[PDB]
Amino acid sequence: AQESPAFIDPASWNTPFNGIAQVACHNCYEKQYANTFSSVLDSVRTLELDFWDQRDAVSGGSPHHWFVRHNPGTLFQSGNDNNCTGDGTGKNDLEACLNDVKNWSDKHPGHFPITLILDKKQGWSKESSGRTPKDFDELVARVFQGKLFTPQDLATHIGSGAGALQGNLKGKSWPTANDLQGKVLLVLNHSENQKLSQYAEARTSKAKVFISPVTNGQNDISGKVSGMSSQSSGYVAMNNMGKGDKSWAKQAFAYSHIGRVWGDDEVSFAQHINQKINLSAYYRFAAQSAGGYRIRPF
Ligand SMILES: [Ca+2]
Repeated sequence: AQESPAFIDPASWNTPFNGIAQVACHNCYEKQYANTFSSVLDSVRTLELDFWDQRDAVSGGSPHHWFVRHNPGTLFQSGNDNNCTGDGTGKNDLEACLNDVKNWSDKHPGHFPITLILDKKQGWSKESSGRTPKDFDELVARVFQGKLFTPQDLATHIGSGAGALQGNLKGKSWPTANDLQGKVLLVLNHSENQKLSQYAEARTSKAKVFISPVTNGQNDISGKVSGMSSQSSGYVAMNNMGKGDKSWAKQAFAYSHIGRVWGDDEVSFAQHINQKINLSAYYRFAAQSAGGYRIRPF
């Protein structure tokens, strides 16, 4: 039984995922934007977590653990400042926030696929510190288990190697929202494409997470991506654009890469749909809609 909340246009279900436009949150883990992280799923199906290795900028990390907060430092002695389960006791870490999504998914069989933007704020560790790309994949896999849909799954769907998604996606359809019912898609962002390139080089076709580089030219979609190796560029199936770079969403769309645009809150959802944006990130997500919908086909 496919879910039927009013904000989903039912035409979405038989549309390839790359042909669907969504209202997404921007930084909805912050208390100012929602009372609980779980509540965000009352309004949208694309969420975001900002995650840190250390308790402040320089200290306090532990293996196989990351903190969730906006700023390099917080007055909360826990190193967490967010609306996930544990908010009020300091136990509201990345794993807790991921578990909020997992638990919501278990309670809503047949849900529209959930996309989580994981906005990484520090560099990767080496093996001894327990926060490598492999450790990150192990965490997300432990939490979500078989809920995940990964780059290799997409590559199989389109008949490509995962390291040739970049160009082989052009002209192809992702699975439909119906095909993806009950699934979770994880996306890695960082201000520096080098950290995405480090992730992809480490994980290759085993990656649990889609990389989505900062995009401000054609080459960041289909060429040697700024800040990345050739190898890492080939795994790109998603692209991340700030407001000033949103014209590139039309080329993400052309390449069947999932484009996200953030920072463009004064522009309507309907306008963003005309601009071929898959994921339009809004701080005030519940206030956005087009003809009553927050998810609809282009
Ligand atoms: Ca963010």
